[PDB]
Amino acid sequence: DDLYGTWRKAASLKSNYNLPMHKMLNTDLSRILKSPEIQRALRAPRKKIHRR
Amino acid sequence: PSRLRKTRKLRGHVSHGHGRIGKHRKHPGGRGNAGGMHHHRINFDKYHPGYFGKVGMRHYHLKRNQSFCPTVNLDKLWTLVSEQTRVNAAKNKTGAAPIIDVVRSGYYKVLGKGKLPKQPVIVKAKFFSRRAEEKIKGVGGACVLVA
Amino acid sequence: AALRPLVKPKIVKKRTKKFIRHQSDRYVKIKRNWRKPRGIDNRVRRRFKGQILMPNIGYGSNKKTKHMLPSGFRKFLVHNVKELEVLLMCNKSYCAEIAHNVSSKNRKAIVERAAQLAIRVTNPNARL
Amino acid sequence: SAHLQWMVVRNCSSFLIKRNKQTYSTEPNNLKARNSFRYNGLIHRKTVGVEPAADGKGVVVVMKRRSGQRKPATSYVRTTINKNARATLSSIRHMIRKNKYHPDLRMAAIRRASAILRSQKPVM
Amino acid sequence: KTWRRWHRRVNTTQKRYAICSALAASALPALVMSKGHRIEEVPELPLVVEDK
Amino acid sequence: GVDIRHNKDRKVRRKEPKSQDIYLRLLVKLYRFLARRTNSTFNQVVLKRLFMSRTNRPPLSLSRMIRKMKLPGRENKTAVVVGTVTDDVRVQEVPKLKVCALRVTSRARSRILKAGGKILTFDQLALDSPKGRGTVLLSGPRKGREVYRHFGKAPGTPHSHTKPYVRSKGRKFERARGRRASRGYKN
Amino acid sequence: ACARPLISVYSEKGESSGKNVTLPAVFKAPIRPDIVNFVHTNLRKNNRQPYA
RNA sequence: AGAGGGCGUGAAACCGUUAAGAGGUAAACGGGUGGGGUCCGCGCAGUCCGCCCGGAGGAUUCAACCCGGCGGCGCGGUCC
RNA sequence: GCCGGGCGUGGAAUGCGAGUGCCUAGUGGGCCACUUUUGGUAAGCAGAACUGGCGCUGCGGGAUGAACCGAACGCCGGGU
RNA sequence: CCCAUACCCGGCCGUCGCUGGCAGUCGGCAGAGCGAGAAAGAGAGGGACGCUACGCCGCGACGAGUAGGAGGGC
Repeated sequence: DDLYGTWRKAASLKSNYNLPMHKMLNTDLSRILKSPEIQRALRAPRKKIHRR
Repeated sequence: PSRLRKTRKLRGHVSHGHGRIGKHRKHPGGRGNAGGMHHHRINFDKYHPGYFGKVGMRHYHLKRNQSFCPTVNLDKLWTLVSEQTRVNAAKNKTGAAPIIDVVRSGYYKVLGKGKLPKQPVIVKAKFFSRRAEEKIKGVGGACVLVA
Repeated sequence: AALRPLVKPKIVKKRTKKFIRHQSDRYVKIKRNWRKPRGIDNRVRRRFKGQILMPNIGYGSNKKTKHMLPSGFRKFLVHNVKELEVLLMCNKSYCAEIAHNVSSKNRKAIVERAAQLAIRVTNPNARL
Repeated sequence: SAHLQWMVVRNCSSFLIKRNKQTYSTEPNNLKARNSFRYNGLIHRKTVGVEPAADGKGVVVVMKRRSGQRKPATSYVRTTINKNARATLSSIRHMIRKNKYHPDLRMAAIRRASAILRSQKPVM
Repeated sequence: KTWRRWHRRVNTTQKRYAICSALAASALPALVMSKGHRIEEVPELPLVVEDK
Repeated sequence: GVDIRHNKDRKVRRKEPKSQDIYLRLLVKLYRFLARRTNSTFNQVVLKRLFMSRTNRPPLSLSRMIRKMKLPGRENKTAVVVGTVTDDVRVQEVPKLKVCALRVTSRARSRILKAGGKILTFDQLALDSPKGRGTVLLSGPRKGREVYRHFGKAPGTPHSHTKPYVRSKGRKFERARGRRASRGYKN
Repeated sequence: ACARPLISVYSEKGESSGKNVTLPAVFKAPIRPDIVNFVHTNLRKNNRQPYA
């Protein structure tokens, strides 16, 4: 915590370094795609297969 | 990476990506920037206009330090001082205006490129423009010279 | 008495002969491996009648039977007994093949282990 | 997390082996040994693993508890089963179906256990 | 020729970025397995021992 | 024998990002799902913009989005930009903002959050607004790069105010014959 | 990372002592193999000897 | 010694020999079949897999309970 | 030249998704034919116009054939 | 009446397109649908396979090639 520091406490033993930021907080999209917020805004899966 | 280059995919192909008719000879058009007034005339008119000729006065012993004058715009003028300075003036009620020493930051000339927050300053610069002086006066500040 | 595969479909190949390099018969320096002729007058290149055939993608085998042995299996090279526990769940689709440099004392450990796991081996009767 | 770590090991891991136009994973708790997201044992928080018994008779079923997630010494719980074929299948079916523990793996783990039990059946 | 460009230079922030991404993956008990390491019995992955 | 031209039947467009960034590649997995199972055409634009190269998603300045959010029928909606939000030092006051960008510079976080704002990421955007309802999708200045000042008609052409490529600028670099009416001609 | 868990220090003989160290925030940094594979295959070129 | 004093491995061109086949439009080749060898198929009485019925067995034997242990989930509608 | 307001039966037929910006290789010896056509006694000659060919192209036909007539090519079975 | 690598029909390969479809494997916390010509609501007061998502699947159309260009090479 002194060579790289937390996100809100810059590293003490570096000049002005701080940890990189995350491009997406909630990483596991499995826990995302099965959420009531998403699952209410989706059209029904058209999975009946249509062959020639 | 030689394994990513094009020559790996040209193995087997005879001319190696340079044509059979117009083979890859040594120097078809001449070496360097040749033929400026000649067979390469169109390329120099169409893409380097003004390449040929002289204009102006030949200044002999140019010492770049004499003509040194790095400008600063009024847009980023308050960035030369800390945010504590900028807030403590709009909070101050005595009309006490902070002094921005431009020369200390590294610039010499002040040019007025944009808006200013309406709170007075006394910019300690070395050169000013006309419009730059107007903005600082119109806000309510002063323009002090220094050498 | 063999370990029959899942399904044994009729394999059908669009071509069974190899493709030979042009003029590979007339020379010994010209090896049999296919090289596309790039000459400007080459007959084979410009598809003349009654010449050597150039391989196109139109000869592609069916994806349902691609890489499939005549025995209805698909090979998988195996080096030791530990590389067999992979194939214990593909018994009816993927056969096992012991690699060349596997010694004779290690081959008679793989084959009966592959007899326990019911995996077919394509080279069981080895050096022995 | 699970979806994250899969991207790190989808194509570079010591358990992945690719040859003969196929792809396999030699992971410990990876029934079907397939290089898949569903079947990877290292990735998920709840995995199922069916290995042969240590003596050579029976199966052990490996579940992964949810408490110890970065403590691998205690995470995996193993239960040795040595019963008949219809009873061993029903015991590992109830640990999955009636515990809601990867219910998309009940039939897949039943095949592996049945395949192990048939292996431990005497050879012809 | 001896003056082929052998040495390469990388930005100091990316050098520090790679240390961050390397240390964080040494905290997931799954990536350390896939790197090969036989740690199926180690007590806790970010293993810390005494100063003794 | 069919009388057609196969010249341009293979449409040139990105179908997945050339970047190998797995966090970026995880977002695309999320928005590929949202693009095809919601009729909202918002997610299709965000999906298309996640594929693009950095030169096609230029940075949005901080003052530019302030300029576009002070427009009337707004100031409750959320700022969504696929590029990155850089801090603009030439603006003084900062309204409170609800921002969703791929990456926010360290100073632009501290200046937004000090104004009581809110910074979102695209996984949190889908949780708070799946169909993109109540958002304003913005983009930085695409042709603001220095490169486009060399494009267009060639210099040395009538009314072709195009920057030429010169190794250094001075009184004796492309100030002669093509430019002065006293030296030959000019355009 | 809504929280940082608590790591336990182990003694010299394998037991877990009473102390507990907070997980440093560097272990929560983003996992970027593309950067690691970039930096590694450009810093390995700096120990290289010339040959000609 | 199938390592025999320029001797590890011992390729091709080329040559000798043996075995097989052929032979008046130079040879060689493409496509298509046919014949003949070559070895291989360890080919030669040809499927196993469930499920239920019928007939002969053999176990320590099912269900439901009792005690111990481990695990999962908890909207305990709001546990500490 | 500005505002402001009002009018869609989308004001010929047919067909087809378009617009747009970078970077850019090869080429810059061509040749033939119907028709028009200049020089020449004429030429498988020299020089042009328009369109299509050949070059970069196999295939069926003209015995043979760079260009003629038909028709343009993934690998196959049937029909025409 | 004869036959081309042309046309029709059928198979297979590949490319291109639909910027096509699939996270819904939602199971005694269960109830098996979204092929439906018609801008919108099955709204509340013990059970095969699968989905290396850089994966899998379905439809159409298309396929000559020197110089040259690019893509993929388990």
